[PDB]
Amino acid sequence: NFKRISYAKTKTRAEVRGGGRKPWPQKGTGRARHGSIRSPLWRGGGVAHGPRGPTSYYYMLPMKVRALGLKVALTVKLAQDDLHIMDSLELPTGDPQYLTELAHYRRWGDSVLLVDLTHEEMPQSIVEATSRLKTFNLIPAVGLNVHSMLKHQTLVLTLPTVAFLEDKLLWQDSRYRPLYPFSLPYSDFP
Amino acid sequence: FTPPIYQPKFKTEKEF
Amino acid sequence: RGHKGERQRGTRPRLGFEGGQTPFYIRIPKYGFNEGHSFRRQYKPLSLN
Amino acid sequence: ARGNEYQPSNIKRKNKHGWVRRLSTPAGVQVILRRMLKGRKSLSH
Amino acid sequence: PLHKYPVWLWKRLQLREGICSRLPGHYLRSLEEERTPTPVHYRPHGAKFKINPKNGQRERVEDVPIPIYFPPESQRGLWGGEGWILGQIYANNDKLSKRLKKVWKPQLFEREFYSEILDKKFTVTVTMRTLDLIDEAYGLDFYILKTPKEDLCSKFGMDLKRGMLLRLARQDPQLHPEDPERRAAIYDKYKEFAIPEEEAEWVGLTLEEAIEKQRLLEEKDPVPLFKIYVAELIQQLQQQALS
Amino acid sequence: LRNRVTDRYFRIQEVLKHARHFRGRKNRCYRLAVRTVIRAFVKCTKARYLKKKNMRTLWINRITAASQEHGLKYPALIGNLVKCQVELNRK
Amino acid sequence: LTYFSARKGKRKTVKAVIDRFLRLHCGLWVRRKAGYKKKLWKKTPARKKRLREFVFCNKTQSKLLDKMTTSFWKRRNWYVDDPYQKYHDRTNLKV
Amino acid sequence: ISRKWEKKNKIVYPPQLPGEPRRPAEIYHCRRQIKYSKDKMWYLAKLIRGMSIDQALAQLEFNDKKGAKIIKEVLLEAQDMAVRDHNVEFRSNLYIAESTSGRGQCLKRIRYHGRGRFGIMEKVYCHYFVKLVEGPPPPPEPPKTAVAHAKEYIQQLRSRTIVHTL
Amino acid sequence: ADRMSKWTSKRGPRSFRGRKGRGAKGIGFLTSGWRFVQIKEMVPEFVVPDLTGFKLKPYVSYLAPESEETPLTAAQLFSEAVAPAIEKDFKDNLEKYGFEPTQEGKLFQLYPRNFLR
Amino acid sequence: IGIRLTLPPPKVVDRWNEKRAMFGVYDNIGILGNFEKHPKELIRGPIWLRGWKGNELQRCIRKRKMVGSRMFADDLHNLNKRIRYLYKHFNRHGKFR
Amino acid sequence: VKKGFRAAFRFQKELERQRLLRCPPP
RNA sequence: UCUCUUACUUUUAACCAGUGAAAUUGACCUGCCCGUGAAGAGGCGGGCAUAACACAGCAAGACGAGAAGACCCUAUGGAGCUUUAAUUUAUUAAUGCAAACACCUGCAUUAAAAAUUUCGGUUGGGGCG
RNA sequence: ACUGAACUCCUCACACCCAAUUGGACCAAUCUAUCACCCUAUAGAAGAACUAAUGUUAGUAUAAGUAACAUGAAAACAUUCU
RNA sequence: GCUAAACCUAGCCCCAAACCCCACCUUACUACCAAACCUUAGCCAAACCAUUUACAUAAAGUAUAGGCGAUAGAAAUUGAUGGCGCAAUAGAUAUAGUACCGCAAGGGAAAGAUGAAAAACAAGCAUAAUAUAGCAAGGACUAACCCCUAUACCUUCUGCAUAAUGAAUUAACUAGAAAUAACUUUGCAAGGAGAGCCAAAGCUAAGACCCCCGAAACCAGACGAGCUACCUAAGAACAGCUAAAAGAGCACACCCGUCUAUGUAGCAAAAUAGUGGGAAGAUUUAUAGGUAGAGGCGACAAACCUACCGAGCCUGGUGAUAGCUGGUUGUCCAAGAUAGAAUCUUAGUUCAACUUUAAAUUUGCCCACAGAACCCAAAUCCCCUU
Ligand SMILES: Nc1nc2c(ncn2[C@@H]2O[C@H](COP(=O)(O)OP(=O)(O)OP(=O)(O)O)[C@@H](O)[C@H]2O)c(=O)[nH]1
Ligand SMILES: [Mg+2]
Ligand SMILES: [Mg+2]
Ligand SMILES: [Mg+2]
Ligand SMILES: [Mg+2]
Ligand SMILES: [Mg+2]
Ligand SMILES: [Mg+2]
Ligand SMILES: [Mg+2]
Ligand SMILES: [Mg+2]
Ligand SMILES: [Mg+2]
Ligand SMILES: [Mg+2]
Ligand SMILES: [Mg+2]
Ligand SMILES: [Mg+2]
Ligand SMILES: [Mg+2]
Ligand SMILES: [Mg+2]
Ligand SMILES: [Mg+2]
Ligand SMILES: [Mg+2]
Ligand SMILES: [Mg+2]
Ligand SMILES: [Mg+2]
Ligand SMILES: [Mg+2]
Ligand SMILES: [Mg+2]
Ligand SMILES: [Mg+2]
Ligand SMILES: [Mg+2]
Ligand SMILES: [Mg+2]
Ligand SMILES: [Mg+2]
Ligand SMILES: [Mg+2]
Ligand SMILES: [Mg+2]
Ligand SMILES: [Mg+2]
Ligand SMILES: [Mg+2]
Ligand SMILES: [Mg+2]
Ligand SMILES: [Mg+2]
Ligand SMILES: [Mg+2]
Ligand SMILES: [Mg+2]
Ligand SMILES: [Mg+2]
Ligand SMILES: [Mg+2]
Repeated sequence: NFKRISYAKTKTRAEVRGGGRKPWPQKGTGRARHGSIRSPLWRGGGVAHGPRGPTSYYYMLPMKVRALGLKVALTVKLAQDDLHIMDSLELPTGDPQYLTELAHYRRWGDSVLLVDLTHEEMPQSIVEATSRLKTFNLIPAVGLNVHSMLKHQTLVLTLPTVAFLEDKLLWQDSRYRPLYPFSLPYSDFP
Repeated sequence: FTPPIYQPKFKTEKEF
Repeated sequence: RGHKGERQRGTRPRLGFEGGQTPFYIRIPKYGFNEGHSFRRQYKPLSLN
Repeated sequence: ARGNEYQPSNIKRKNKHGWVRRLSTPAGVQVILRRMLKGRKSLSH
Repeated sequence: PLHKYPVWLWKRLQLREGICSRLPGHYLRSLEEERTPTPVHYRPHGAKFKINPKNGQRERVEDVPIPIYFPPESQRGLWGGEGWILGQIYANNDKLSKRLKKVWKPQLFEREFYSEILDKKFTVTVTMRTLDLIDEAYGLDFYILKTPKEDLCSKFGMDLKRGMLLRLARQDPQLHPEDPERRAAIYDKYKEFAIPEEEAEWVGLTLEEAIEKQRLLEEKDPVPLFKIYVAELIQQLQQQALS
Repeated sequence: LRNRVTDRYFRIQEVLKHARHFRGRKNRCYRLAVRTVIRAFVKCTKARYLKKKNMRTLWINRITAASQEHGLKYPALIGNLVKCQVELNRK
Repeated sequence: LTYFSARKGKRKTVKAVIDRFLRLHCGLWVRRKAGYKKKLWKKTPARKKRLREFVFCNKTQSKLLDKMTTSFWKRRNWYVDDPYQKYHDRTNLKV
Repeated sequence: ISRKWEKKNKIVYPPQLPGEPRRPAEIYHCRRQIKYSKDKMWYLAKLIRGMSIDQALAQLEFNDKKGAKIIKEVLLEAQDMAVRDHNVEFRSNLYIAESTSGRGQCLKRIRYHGRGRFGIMEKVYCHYFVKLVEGPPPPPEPPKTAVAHAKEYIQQLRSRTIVHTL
Repeated sequence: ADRMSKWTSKRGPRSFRGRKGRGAKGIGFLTSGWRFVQIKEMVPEFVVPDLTGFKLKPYVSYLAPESEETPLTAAQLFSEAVAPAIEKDFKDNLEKYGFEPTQEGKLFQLYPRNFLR
Repeated sequence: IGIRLTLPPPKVVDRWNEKRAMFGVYDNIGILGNFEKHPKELIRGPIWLRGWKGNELQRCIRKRKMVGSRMFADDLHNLNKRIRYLYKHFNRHGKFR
Repeated sequence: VKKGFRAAFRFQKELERQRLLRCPPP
């Protein structure tokens, strides 16, 4: 939701074209009283309560809550036997058929989320293999998220990724109140 | 007095 | 929304209005309770505890 | 008795609502500008 | 949709595009730069900070100029930055009374001024403030040459400034002919205001006048292609003969 | 028209099916059918009391008929059966 | 009051309330008694003493003032020598 | 719009077994967009319902209503197509099983009234439908006699049951 | 009341109908008494050539070979008309080669054009 | 008769197109990247409501403040009218006070 | 046209039911 | 005109043929008497009456149809007008004082002319509150 | 004596009769996420539900086949007559 | 089985990025003759109205302003790859600023749907009019009716079948937008929060909460004197008779419109027939021009100014405002009805009272004695037990 920006909009009776004059006098005509041909009651009139402008749904959960959610996702995958730890993502070949057959043989789910430490060091073989696959998605460690972890049936982590995630998520536990945004220099925070 | 109101003509000069 | 009246019409008076009687928050005399509040110095307490 | 308030005469028509008269004053120039902005086929009468 | 640029930058963009782009740099800078005119109809605050008595705190204070309306007649005269104040007043100077539209107009006098640089006497509708400024500047020529565009606030004044500056830049012998000593004395007296003639030409010109000047400067009847092709063919034949 | 109702046909039919046996436009026009259908259901609900009330009245009338055929009156028959401890009901 | 200011979209404070009432952080509102400066020559000493006192406000009056003032006025203020520092908190209060 | 009446002539039945009664022929004909009120056409349709083709033609030939000529033309066309295409042996061996008038597509016009007010004239058009069935016209439903009607009464009396009991 | 129909000389009163024309170019002027004086020089004179012996025809045989369109340019015309003389005289005052400093003095001035078609 | 007489054309949704597959990635860019980038910076949309939320009146005020100078003439007139009307509604109408 | 599928499916089912009732299969 | 109305002609009218509106309309399977009732009922209670439909007249009822009728009252609703209603003199016309050496400008005073806004509440029909 | 309620009993079952207002449990349809794959599920959203505004638009009724409208005559359809 | 029903794409919405031959100012679209710049106002809020009233983040709704009241409101300082959009009553008004309407400004529509190839089930009616009696149904019944029961709905009301309002009917469209403080659910916890802010268990995040139509009006800027009021220029008409030189008489044309009848959605948004006044004059009238709305013009009738002038019309402010009227759309259950005070206030609102929800702990009601006034009845209050 927080990224969502609904672009739906409707023209109110004020923004509808025309509708300035009174359609007919108050009395004597025998018709219903009206003040403009663009009021919501009229055909072609404005919308009384419609979507108004591009609306944002942005809201931020506490970073502790978000880290806790990441931890809970990891625990859920481990407990449900969908989490697999790898030494490295290096493949014998970059052929997607090899990766699909490997997953099927190891009884991984129809969808696999492979994670590597950094975008730059990701092996070329696995990069090529996953570039041509729809249900096998390869992401850097920083890109791990609850939504993708849930969408993909199985989650594959390398040992460096495990260490990195452990460090980052545990750091949220046993940290002070933020005196100022953590992007700013701190005594012990890289 | 209230003036009479004329409807648009197309409504009556429609044709097959 | 009730039945008729300003409350149903959505046009009941402003907050603090008492139907024309001199409002409570205006019939009390002004006193310097908060005069210069933005210039009074504030010091966070730090107990020896 | 009423209804026939329009007694057509091209001289009056052009001298009252013509292009020359509309351009004669700044207000009429704005009338023509409004018609052009709206896209009226007939800018002046 | 949204315009790429704010509407208030459209004038600057139009300056940066077209003949305005070809206009000389110094004139463009003079137009772009804007300095607040000297206060005339209001007393400026002494300093940037003040101790307001209500709470005894140091508060920033800004000088907000009173909007002045300058009728076209002013452009034909020299009003010392003075003009019409179109504002409102409270009857009997109490805010609980009625509010009334009020126009304050300067007292205009017809006076004759002699310009030493131009060696001409001008009859000008003038204000007492303008007379005081002239007295302070020690002459009409000094007043014109010292007062900037904003403080002068007069098309006629700026035209006089341009005339004097062009006279100084050219050292025109037309200033008191057959009196070179007197001409040199006047030029020496007003020496400090001398500027290059290429710049003095554009002093005080409105944007439209500068555009017209540039268009007249750069308008040239197109050269017939006969001459161009003849020159090209002669050059090519010369190259072939050499080679 | 982000959200429009698409079931209005079935919403109308749910009521009209109950009015299909009415007279006049009440069986076709929903504006009229709904009012009569509501009245029909209210009458159906309130009629469960009148059914019981009329059944006892019918039974009492028939019992009176028979007791008069035997020369007795319904009050006498009922009271004396009660006193004999014959707890037969009117039905 | 203004539930949404036109320039910031924030809720505004009725400064007439600030000019008249003191809010203790506990939630109590203090006020002066109306007429404590009026025609004292015709008021008995007991009446004058009653009028010269600082008085708390009703629950509904306190709610009204809280609505009419924003959260800035409902903060902890550690002034130097506030005479109401002790009164800013309640003690031994049961329900 | 609907044009099922025209299609109704295109239904082909399977061949009949020799030991089966001869299926009477049926011809559906119609004329669309007749400049005539369907209400006025209905009277002529009802008039000729259930009559033989010849009797209907005779009745319509001497009727002053405008729709009479149109209905006569439609009936003549129906007879012609019945003989030519629907294998009807005798022209006169046909009777009008069904004849109805349907509303056509109409046009709206303005009728000017006295004080700048107006009404909406409708240039009314109507359709006309006929089904011609081969064979003599069915006999008119004879009026129920006292004997049969008292028979019905006695049957109703006998149908009585002891209501609201065992 | 008709705003859309084109305004012609058939619409206004007698004065309007007389005054407005149909685009026909004027031939002369009007003197006192509404007498029209027609100037002979104002009448376009059709310079019709003698077509006798002309071999060209309104159409061209389809047997003619196809060619590539090469619109004439100022450079091409200069090369084909002036360049030979310029070269022959240079190997051995531009009015000699054809250039005229000013169109004034010519019956057919190129700019502003003062001839029909 | 407000009911369609034919089934609408089948709607096939590819749940594994790149957008859906990679949706949400880098939502934890902050906590997993030393907080160099705030997650709201991943928001792509109107400049005046990137990483910000509010009711219609606040949204209109922010739009006028941030891109008011760049708005078209009639759009800006409509925005000013909408701001005026929303002010009146939210400050003078409603059930509560 | 109204976006949606459930109302259309229900109406198709009702049409099928009515068609079967009018012309039940042998 | 009437006592006192009659005769005839045309139009209208009614029937046949063509064309073909409008106000109106909650649904109507649309009765009478008495009583009842948001106080004058086709619809309720007790009686009476009672096959079904067309066509032409009538205007007693449907508190009949037509303009959120006429009249009266209310609204912290308008608007026009008059004023010794309140607030002003922004504007003009006069003067006075400044400024300049009559005109112009600034400030005052007096008028004319206008401008904005309001016209509390509870009681009282033959008053003078 | 009997008749006589939705009172009470009896067999079974029970949240299943107050205006304004207030609390709560569910839910039609739409889109989005993920399921499902002869119509759906868990959630997130919102232009999210019409027997009523002399409501707006469109269709067709009622009044009503009514009010109202129209073509001088004969004829060889040349023509003549009133 | 007719009228009809449906459909999917024409396009549109919000963002991002990016800055976009000839003729024609005279009567426009006609070939060719001696001069701009100048405060917005008002509605509206203040419950009237008169001063006044809004047009990145944080500081902060703070300092300040203010019939010190409605409300208004800084600065120092901080640093900043598309659609949980519409899909022909929707989305632009748009197939189009066209048709059409108005003198003009200006207002302003509607609708189309086959195929790969065309070189192939609403209403309303009809089938099929109708049977004593009755809000049209329910209980039923062998049986449609017959029998018994049953005073349409909505809204406004103390109370409506009410002979109080709205509704012919079908389809579509059509009306609850949000802070403060609370409550629930998480996270973390003397700290919470992704700077600012809060904190004496707080803090962060989410969930949840506030309608639609309608005035007469006011102000700004345009457009209107082809009608009409008056005027300017230059024209025209006035038979016949009588009297003679006429604001004369009778009476045509012409102008007007006294009375009667018809008509009253009409022939007509002011007419027809008869009758009647003037009809050589202050007459009638064709043409062009002029006076324009806090204005014009007026033989003052508050007359006329393009059919509706005690102040025109159009557009805009404007979704004006309305304590007033009307409307306010799924199912089901539950609690649920009036002590008063103040008010330019009695058609309204604030408080109280009543009512609802959640929470805390502890007495609540009924009530035995005893007890509650002298002046000059019923009962009530208080009240252990129960
Ligand atoms: N958000 C948004 N993105 C747009 C819009 N128009 C185009 N784009 C994006 O522009 C990007 C490039 O469009 P392409 O057509 O692929 O390339 P292009 O023509 O070079 O693009 P432009 O330079 O934007 O014209 C795509 O990612 C589009 O989604 C728009 O209106 N909004
Ligand atoms: Mg508008
Ligand atoms: Mg629209
Ligand atoms: Mg209501
Ligand atoms: Mg005329
Ligand atoms: Mg007419
Ligand atoms: Mg007839
Ligand atoms: Mg009675
Ligand atoms: Mg009759
Ligand atoms: Mg009745
Ligand atoms: Mg009324
Ligand atoms: Mg019993
Ligand atoms: Mg019970
Ligand atoms: Mg809705
Ligand atoms: Mg509906
Ligand atoms: Mg309706
Ligand atoms: Mg009919
Ligand atoms: Mg009739
Ligand atoms: Mg008739
Ligand atoms: Mg007000
Ligand atoms: Mg459309
Ligand atoms: Mg049907
Ligand atoms: Mg009624
Ligand atoms: Mg009423
Ligand atoms: Mg009605
Ligand atoms: Mg005139
Ligand atoms: Mg005469
Ligand atoms: Mg005379
Ligand atoms: Mg006159
Ligand atoms: Mg008078
Ligand atoms: Mg009068
Ligand atoms: Mg008028
Ligand atoms: Mg309103
Ligand atoms: Mg209950
Ligand atoms: Mg008062």
